[PDB]
Amino acid sequence: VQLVESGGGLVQAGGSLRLSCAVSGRTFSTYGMAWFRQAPGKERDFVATITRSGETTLYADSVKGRFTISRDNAKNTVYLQMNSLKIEDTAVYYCAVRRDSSWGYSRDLFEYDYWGQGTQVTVS
Amino acid sequence: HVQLVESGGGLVQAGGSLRLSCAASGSIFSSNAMSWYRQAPGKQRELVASITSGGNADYADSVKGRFTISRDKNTVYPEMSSLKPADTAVYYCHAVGQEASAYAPRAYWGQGTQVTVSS
Amino acid sequence: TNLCPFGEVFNATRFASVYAWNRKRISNCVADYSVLYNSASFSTFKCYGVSPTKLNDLCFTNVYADSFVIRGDEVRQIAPGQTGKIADYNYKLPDDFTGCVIAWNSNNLDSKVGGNYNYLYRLFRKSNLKPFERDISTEIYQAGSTPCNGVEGFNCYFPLQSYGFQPTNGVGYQPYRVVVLSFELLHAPATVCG
Repeated sequence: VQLVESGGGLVQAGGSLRLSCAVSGRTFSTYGMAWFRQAPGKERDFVATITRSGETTLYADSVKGRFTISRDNAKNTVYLQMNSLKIEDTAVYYCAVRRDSSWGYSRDLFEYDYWGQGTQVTVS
Repeated sequence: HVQLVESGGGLVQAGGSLRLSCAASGSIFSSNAMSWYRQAPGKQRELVASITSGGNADYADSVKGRFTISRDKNTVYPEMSSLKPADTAVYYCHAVGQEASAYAPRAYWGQGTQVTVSS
Repeated sequence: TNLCPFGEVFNATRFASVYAWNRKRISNCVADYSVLYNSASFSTFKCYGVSPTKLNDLCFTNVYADSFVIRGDEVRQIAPGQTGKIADYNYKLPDDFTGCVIAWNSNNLDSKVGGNYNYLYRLFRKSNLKPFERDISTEIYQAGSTPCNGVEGFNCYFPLQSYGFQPTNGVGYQPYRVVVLSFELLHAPATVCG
């Protein structure tokens, strides 16, 4: 039982990719999915998150309005789209599914499971 | 060490009202809840009042209202009124003391303040 | 037009201890969530029993404001169906807890370098506290052959101890100020509405 993160590679300017992140477990209802940027030996930045209500959402100061968050209940697959790339928005993307079952607007990293492999892109 | 002593005491008149003022002078203080207790011959310690860090204070039914304490900016303001001959007793103050394990591993128990009714 | 007494609670210079968490009434007042959101930016928000967006028109009868400070690593303690030192020996709440909780950090604001022992917490107690119960006694928890004296150290447990919070410590060890708005939707007159 581990989170799958398919795709990857390197994308230059004027490119797009869909980060397909899937949860092996069948209890997707109880997972309060939340995302945050990962950096090599540096502070982890906060990222927007989809509200449990579904219709609403959340905004993060670092990045907001440039992520195609979409809840999935059939196969528990989320396609985290990246658009309007920038140095601030450029970092080691990670899909960190939260095992806690509760409404999530947190900004701290104290309530996340693990940082296994992560993914990123290469820019010349 | 924290010296919480306020006063030795004083006379009490029929239906009097005394407004004491805590010195609040000494070492570093903290937002620690305090307790106000009574003593007298033939009676053990009684839970008269217990005041938190400015939130609220709980008082016994007998002492409810006609004794009161307020906590504000690490300062204790007592409001007392309607004192009767039955109030002749000794007041005791209970506080919290942590940095006292070096030379006096004892709780900060202030000196008992004796109160008696006499013209 | 009545101004809700929330600014002082959310802008208090000092906060009460864990064993003496401040309790405040909220009733007979009108509050606006939009202005609070515009002017206030919290860190952690968790609501049970009601959606965050449903408070716009809900006519809450009354609210209880419970303000305190805890350790970051202990933030998990405050939650329904949770067991721990904070939950049991310092502050116990009903398992089916309902209400909102907002937690923020004051590491920079309260960056008091040098003996930051302003926060005290009860190490242990003889018995387990019940829901909505509190105590400020200094009873010595002996539970052993040690003499009944208030000595802090090995073989002698002091009832209270000072948290070792410092700005240079880890993130999990940083202080966290928590304010809990508890809702009691009982058969009482409604006084808070939009």
